[PDB]
Amino acid sequence: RIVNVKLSLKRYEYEESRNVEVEIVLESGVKGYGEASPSFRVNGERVEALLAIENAVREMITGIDVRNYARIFEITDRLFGFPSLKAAVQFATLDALSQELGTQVCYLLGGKRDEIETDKTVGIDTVENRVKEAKKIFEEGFRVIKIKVGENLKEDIEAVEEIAKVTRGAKYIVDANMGYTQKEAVEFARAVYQKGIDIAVYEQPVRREDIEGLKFVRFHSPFPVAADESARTKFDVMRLVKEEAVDYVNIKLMKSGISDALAIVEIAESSGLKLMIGCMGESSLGINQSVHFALGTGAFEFHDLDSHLMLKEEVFRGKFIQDGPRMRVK
Amino acid sequence: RIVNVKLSLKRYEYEKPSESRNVEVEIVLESGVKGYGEASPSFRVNGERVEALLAIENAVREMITGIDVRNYARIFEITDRLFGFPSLKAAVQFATLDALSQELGTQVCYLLGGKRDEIETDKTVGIDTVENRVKEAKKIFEEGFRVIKIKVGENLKEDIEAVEEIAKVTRGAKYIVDANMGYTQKEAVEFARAVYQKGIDIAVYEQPVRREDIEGLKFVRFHSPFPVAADESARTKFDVMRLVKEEAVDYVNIKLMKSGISDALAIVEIAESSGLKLMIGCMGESSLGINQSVHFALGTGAFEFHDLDSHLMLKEEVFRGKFIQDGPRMRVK
Amino acid sequence: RIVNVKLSLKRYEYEKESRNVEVEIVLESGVKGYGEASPSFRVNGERVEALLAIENAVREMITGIDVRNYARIFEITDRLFGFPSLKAAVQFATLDALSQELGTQVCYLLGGKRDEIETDKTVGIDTVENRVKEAKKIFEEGFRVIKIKVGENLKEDIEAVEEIAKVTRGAKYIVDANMGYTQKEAVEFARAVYQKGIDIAVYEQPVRREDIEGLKFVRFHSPFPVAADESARTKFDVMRLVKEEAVDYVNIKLMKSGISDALAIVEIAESSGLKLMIGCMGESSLGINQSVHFALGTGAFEFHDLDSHLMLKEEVFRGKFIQDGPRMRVK
Amino acid sequence: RIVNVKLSLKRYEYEESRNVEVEIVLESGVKGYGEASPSFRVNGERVEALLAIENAVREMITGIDVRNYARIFEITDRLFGFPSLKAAVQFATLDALSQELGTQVCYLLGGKRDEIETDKTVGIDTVENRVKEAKKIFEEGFRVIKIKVGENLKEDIEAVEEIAKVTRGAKYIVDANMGYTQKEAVEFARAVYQKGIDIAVYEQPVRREDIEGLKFVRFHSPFPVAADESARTKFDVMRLVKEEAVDYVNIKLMKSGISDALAIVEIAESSGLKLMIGCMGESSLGINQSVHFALGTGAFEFHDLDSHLMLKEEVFRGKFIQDGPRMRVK
Amino acid sequence: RIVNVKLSLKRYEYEKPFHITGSVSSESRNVEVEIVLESGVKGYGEASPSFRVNGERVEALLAIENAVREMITGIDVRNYARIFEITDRLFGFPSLKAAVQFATLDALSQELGTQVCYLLGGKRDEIETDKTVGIDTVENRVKEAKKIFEEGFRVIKIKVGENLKEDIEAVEEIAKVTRGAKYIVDANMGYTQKEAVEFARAVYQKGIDIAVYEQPVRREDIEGLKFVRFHSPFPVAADESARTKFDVMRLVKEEAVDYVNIKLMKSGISDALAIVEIAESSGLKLMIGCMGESSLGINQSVHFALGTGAFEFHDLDSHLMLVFRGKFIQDGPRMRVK
Amino acid sequence: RIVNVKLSLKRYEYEKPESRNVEVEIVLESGVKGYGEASPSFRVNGERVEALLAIENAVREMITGIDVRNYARIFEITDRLFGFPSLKAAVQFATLDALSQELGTQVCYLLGGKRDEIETDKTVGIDTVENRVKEAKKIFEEGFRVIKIKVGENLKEDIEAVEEIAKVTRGAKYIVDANMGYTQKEAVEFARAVYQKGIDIAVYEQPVRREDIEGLKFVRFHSPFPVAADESARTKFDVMRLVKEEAVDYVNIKLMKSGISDALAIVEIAESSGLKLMIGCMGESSLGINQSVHFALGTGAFEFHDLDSHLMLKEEVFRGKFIQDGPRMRVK
Ligand SMILES: [Mg+2]
Ligand SMILES: [Mg+2]
Ligand SMILES: [Mg+2]
Ligand SMILES: [Mg+2]
Ligand SMILES: [Mg+2]
Ligand SMILES: [Mg+2]
Repeated sequence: RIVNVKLSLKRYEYEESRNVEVEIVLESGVKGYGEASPSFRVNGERVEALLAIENAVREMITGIDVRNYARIFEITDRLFGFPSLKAAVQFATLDALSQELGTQVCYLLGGKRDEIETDKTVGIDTVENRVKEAKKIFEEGFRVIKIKVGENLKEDIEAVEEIAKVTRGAKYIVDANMGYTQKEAVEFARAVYQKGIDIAVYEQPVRREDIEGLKFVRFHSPFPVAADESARTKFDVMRLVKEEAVDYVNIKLMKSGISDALAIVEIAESSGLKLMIGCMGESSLGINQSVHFALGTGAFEFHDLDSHLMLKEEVFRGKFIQDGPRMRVK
Repeated sequence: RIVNVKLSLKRYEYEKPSESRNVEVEIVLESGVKGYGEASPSFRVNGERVEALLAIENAVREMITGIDVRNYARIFEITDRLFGFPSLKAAVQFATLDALSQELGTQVCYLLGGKRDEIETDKTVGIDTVENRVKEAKKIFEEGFRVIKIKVGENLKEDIEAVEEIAKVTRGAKYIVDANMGYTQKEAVEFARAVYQKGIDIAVYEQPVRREDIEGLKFVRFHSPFPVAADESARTKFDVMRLVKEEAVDYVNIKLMKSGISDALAIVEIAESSGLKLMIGCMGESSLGINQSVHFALGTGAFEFHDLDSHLMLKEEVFRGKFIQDGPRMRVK
Repeated sequence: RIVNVKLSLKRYEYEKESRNVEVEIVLESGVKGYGEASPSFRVNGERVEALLAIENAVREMITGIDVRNYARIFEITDRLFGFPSLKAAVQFATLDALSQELGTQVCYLLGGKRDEIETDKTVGIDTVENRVKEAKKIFEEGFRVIKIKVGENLKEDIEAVEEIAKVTRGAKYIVDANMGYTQKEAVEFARAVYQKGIDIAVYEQPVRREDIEGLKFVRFHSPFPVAADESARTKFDVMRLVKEEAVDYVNIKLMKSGISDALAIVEIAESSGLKLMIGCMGESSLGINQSVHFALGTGAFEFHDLDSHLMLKEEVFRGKFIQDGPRMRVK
Repeated sequence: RIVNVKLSLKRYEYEESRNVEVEIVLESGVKGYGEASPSFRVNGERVEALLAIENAVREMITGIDVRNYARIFEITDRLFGFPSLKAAVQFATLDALSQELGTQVCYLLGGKRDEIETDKTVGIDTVENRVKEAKKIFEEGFRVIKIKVGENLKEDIEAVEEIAKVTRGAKYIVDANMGYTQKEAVEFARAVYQKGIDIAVYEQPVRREDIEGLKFVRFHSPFPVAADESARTKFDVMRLVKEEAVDYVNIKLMKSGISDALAIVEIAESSGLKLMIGCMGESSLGINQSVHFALGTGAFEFHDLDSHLMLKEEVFRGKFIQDGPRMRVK
Repeated sequence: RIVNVKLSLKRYEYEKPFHITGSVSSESRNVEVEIVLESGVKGYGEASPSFRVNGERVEALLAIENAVREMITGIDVRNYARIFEITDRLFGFPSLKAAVQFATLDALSQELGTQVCYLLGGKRDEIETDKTVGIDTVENRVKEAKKIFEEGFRVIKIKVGENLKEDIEAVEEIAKVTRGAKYIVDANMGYTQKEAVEFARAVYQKGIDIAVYEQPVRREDIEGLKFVRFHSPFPVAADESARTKFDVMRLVKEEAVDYVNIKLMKSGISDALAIVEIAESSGLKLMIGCMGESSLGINQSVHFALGTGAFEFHDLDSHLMLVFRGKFIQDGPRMRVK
Repeated sequence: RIVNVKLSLKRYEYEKPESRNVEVEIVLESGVKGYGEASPSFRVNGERVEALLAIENAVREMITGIDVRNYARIFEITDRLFGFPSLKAAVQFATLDALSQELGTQVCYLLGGKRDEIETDKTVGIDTVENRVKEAKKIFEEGFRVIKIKVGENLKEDIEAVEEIAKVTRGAKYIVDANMGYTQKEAVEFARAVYQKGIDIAVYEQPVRREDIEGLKFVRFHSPFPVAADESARTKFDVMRLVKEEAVDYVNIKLMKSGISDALAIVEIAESSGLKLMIGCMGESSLGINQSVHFALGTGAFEFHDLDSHLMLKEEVFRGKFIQDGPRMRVK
């Protein structure tokens, strides 16, 4: 049984990310840990707001045995306004449970895979700095490169071409972050396509509420279209599946929590949907949540878990092994 | 890691017509821990024959031997290939969790969520004479069961009469009606309407039309005042996704013998993500077989109703389930 | 009336082993009808040992029934939906026996629509060099319809098709991706091959069997007719594909549908603008005989992919038909 | 092989039905017989027109071996404007074929059933006269009674109630022959239903082109709804299925011929559709066509094959046994 | 009031055998209809039946004279709507239905001292018809198109459907020797959906424009018509799939086509009028065709097209493929009211 | 050929709770004069009688010089007056009125001459249930066997009004027009209530708002009586939409909404889709109702006729080219 719950502000400098770490302590002395990396843009969350409800969170789950984690999951699903916190508390519960069970979270989730590979992101910058970053990334061993676009169609097309030139042999994931209209999103795909470049996953090119737009882009795009911001809850995904809107759903524990993340996996594998997993601004201890999730369920074609690689940490705090673009368990 | 897998034929005698031939699954790990599952095949629903299950023992052994149970998801994926032998898929998958839970120092229900500590099953009133049907009902009600499953589907007029008569002698109980695909769309609706006008309430109206008639399920759902469930029409997670997309039913009756543990877990998530209600049923499982569903139901806590009485219909000298049976209720120790 | 039904394992060796179950139906008149079940674990979930194990149940199901009431035998055997290949074997053996008592052949009993059919031959997955070699040999043997298996590597598959096309000018092509492509990959494949100026007569099951919307998506974008194979096992599957307007073609396999559902699928197809092709699993000459009579009798197929017996080693031919190069006729 | 084929006007006095009998003669001496009972209202046919194309029919199939009957079927499908003749020639072909095979048509078609039961029809007349036909029919042993309605909703309802009272124990098939509007059709069913009367099959209450009307009635009717005039060809039936318009299809060889009838049976059994088989004005030789079709396929829940019972023939010319309301093979 | 109706068989020989997908004809056996009124006025119509399209046979049309006579004798033509309603029962003899309904308007307009086209609205004074290029070797098709072009025809209908490869070729070659002309391509149900789309794409790629792509797939394949409509850069028309006003309402509901080719021989005057109203109420374009009408028969469609003025294109050349007996002015490819 | 077209205001006094119409006279060079009447509707068509009169010159310039034998040309041109449907109707009919004269016949015959007689209903306006039953009884006494009942402002009293009217008019059929006054739920309750009282309604007209097509369809599904579109069916395009959406059982055609042009189209659309039809009116005087009488007689397309506006007005001299015999209309 949980005896106490603690939330703590943890700041990480890039190369700042304000997260909230969750610590759950059991009667047995075991301690579980999770990390909430909130998003105002995606979830409408504010870190100060997450910190203000520490007592309510404590009260919601204190006294519940982690062996009845499904009860903790149902209760924390009520924190739909604080999804990143939902994620952290649910994972910390499993982290604690897997310790009392003498195993790891990934195995608790099925231990499907022993290794996964993450991409690294080439953010928005001048075409020059972009390509320069792509080369650096490619050099470090990354063979899946995430390219951010969305605010300048013509320049975005040019950037992808230039990046492809200096990274032949790698696959590309393009995230337009809701910056394009339907017609622009289609034009982006076609232009890239005519240059002989292939995009493994074309992420959320239109507005989050524009489900028909996603469907429209999916139909004309020669590349697989993914929903990210349009896919926060299991209910959003069921709607996406019913409207036959996308080829992929990009799961983020920060949007869905563990509970919804698990449902989305089942729904996807039951409807021909492909999956990729992403992140927000998690540090090593937070990315750990996604690593175990991706390793145990083994449900993802691609993994975009590089946020911890953009932060400075005195010491590694994840319960996994980071080896180049690869992650494994021990 | 799994070092051995054994399939064994096991017969159980009923009380009223006759026999249930299940295939028991034993998995042995290098640690010495042993996990057990039971396949209760169905020719009518799954197209399976017990002799057929027994014959592919070496194949099953070959499929999972050498795999560590902590990587149960690998075993689950490999066994999903046994879609032609779903009852065996279930037995192997649960046997795997039975073994894994022991090595983790817990029970399967907790591994699945530990949502609930107790569930209640119904008791079945098979098709017979109105008098005999009412006799069964009274006995069942007398035994403490407050949820009674009534089988119908062969004679609309009599089925309507039977339900009414059963209701009279079991006031205070809830009813689940399973037509087992025996009615046409119009008959199914008439059955619902007739019972309704008699002031009787049906908690779950199970598969009144043929399994391939999804449009029929939806038709009956629309006109029926009672919740309509898919049973034979819902064997895999894919069947259920289709039912959801077609808005065909209010309920899905999950049976591990149809879906295996893998698809069952998938169905639970799909249901809770689409406004679908769930009940869990069974085939001809013995106490050790019903154990599989008891832990699944307790752990997930996903079902409104439980139709797990197959073991109470059979004869067994010694109880072999890893759970407590207290009257209509079931819990874990 | 049927006096006995026997199931027996039959092993056949490949040129470069197919284990089937032969079915013999014995009539009180002395007449014997034969069928063959070539099970598929991947498509039907069947295992050869499981089929052999239900011999008694199968014999019990139809012994004593007069073959002139074959519709009763068909209905009863439809219950073997978990053993479709056996369903097919028993049903065809019933027709083989019946036609002998009627003084005719199965193909005529089924309409006798055509007197000759042509089958393709397959170029399996292998290095491009070996693929081109198989093709050249097959082409030289006179085959003018060539089936190309793909699905594991999009880039290489497009390449393989082009190379095969280069050395088989004059042949028509059927590509079977066996559920290996995603919807986008399936569309890209067709577009790439099209841009090469290559024509594909039938593009078979590019996506997973449960992905009906995928089939339809590919159907919409593909410049070549798209077929359902794994997605079309029963007549109910076909009705669903028709209602969904998912495909241009249905590849019928007796091992998936049995004779009963196959007859239904033919009528559903000709009643809905759907075209057909007939395929096989690993049937020996006696087994493929079942499909040859069905194709000749109904005359329902644009294409025939019945080359399984040509890949096996057989002491003596056991088909009740004439094999003349890529062509099959009735004698 | 067919050496000759001839059409012959055959008139039958009621208790007049003008049919066209088809005789096919094979080189082996075997002769096959069929009968076309045309319908101007349903098929647009005129008996004089059928007779005038005799030469065209002979030239279409002469020389073809009946063992290649599927070729004859495809050629005769071109006679879609003379469906009754299509049925006759196609059956005559099977009749001759079965003889050369030493068996019967019903066995050629599957031999599923050894006996079938037909209803008897209560025609349009005063309410009092309808009740008299009903009693007379019930007395004769018929337990399935087809009641024709459609000209007066008000009296049609009364007629049905009155007929029910004097025929307790019988099942009823009501054929509105397209006489009701969608709303009148629904009211009819509701009214009858409130009187505790059950209708096993409610046949074509609205106009033939009104597929949506049939679907509307189907939805509100507590009784199964059947398409008759709306289902002539296998293509009409595929459309009815795609639209989910009816519960039943009433097949008539005079509308579909043998080829389409076989197709409709398959389509129906593959879509949850129930079937019944009816007739036009066939004599015993023509009803014989449907009897063998119904016995062989065994596809029908109900049989409305009583036209030959409404006519007078000194010599029974069917190749079956009529035993009260039952028909069997010998 | 109609006092008598008489049918008669008249045969017309084509200049050369006419070949279309799965069909060749070198003769046209039509049934002429003569209606005589109590006033002495005589109205004329012509039925050019079609076995392939309507399932009709000329011998069968002749055999029902008494039935037609029985249906309308005694009715005043000024009550033409009653005659129209009654004759709609001849749905199995649509060409005869057409002939009788037109003969009725022909007689009525005489008693009113006007012409049929005016009774129908008198919308246009002139219409232009195309000329057809039947199926043959590529050389002959070009030669035929060449001849047609020099005769003044600027709308050329090309038959295709038996060989995709050669059809694409024939169309390209014809376009080279007929620059300035518009083209109508009729596949008469010869192609599969994929083949029909490919045909249009190949022609389009060659820079050739097709004003009307007529019935590429089978008549019952409505979804196919829609599939082709979606991918085809050219307007797609229903011909064989559009016989009755009900067929067209279905085509509209399913958004299957851009055009409907109306032929009086398929719909008669009644359904044809209904089809015009349905089309103009749903964004559907129309063209009017024919079967094997002689000049007296084609006169029926000329008056219909002139009066309603509802058609973008006119394929009224059957009488040209065969003394003038029409009631209009034939001027090269132009038809005018007298 | 038309040599002039003139519009003139005509006022007609009602008997009980004035109708201001615009009469159209078309003059041909032959001396023949064709007449039509535009009875505008602000509520339905958004028209205002003063606006109709103001565009006389535009109307004249649009068709002057055209021969009426080319009437389809005149119909096409006048379709541009979609903002003045009533005038469109009057000009189109007046054209046919002049044409039939030159051809020595009548408009009904030019439109097919399908029927020689039609029967109209008479309307019971909204008032106290007491005056309601009063009007109905009187109407019934005059021989009318089809009675149109106005409702829509008060569900409870409307249901009451109908039951009371039904009791004092046994043998008559009823048409109920809610004139868009009910919500979907209220519209369905009205039909059910009346149905439960064993009363039958032949045509249940436009229960909900004009743009609520989904509403019409919802009422259609639950109503045991045929539902008709009136305000939602003004143009042929409106009807095609109703047909495509499967929204109603009936369409109530009014020449004042559609003109002759769209009216002929709606008839063909209806007969090609299983849609039944009824024909209504606005406030036409005898000369105006003449237009719909010929249309109804000629086309013979209507199950019911609601042409009583001229019976509600006061005219010393009948001005229709037809015969008004009690509730029946025939031509001579
Ligand atoms: Mg994103
Ligand atoms: Mg059940
Ligand atoms: Mg395949
Ligand atoms: Mg009937
Ligand atoms: Mg054409
Ligand atoms: Mg109104």
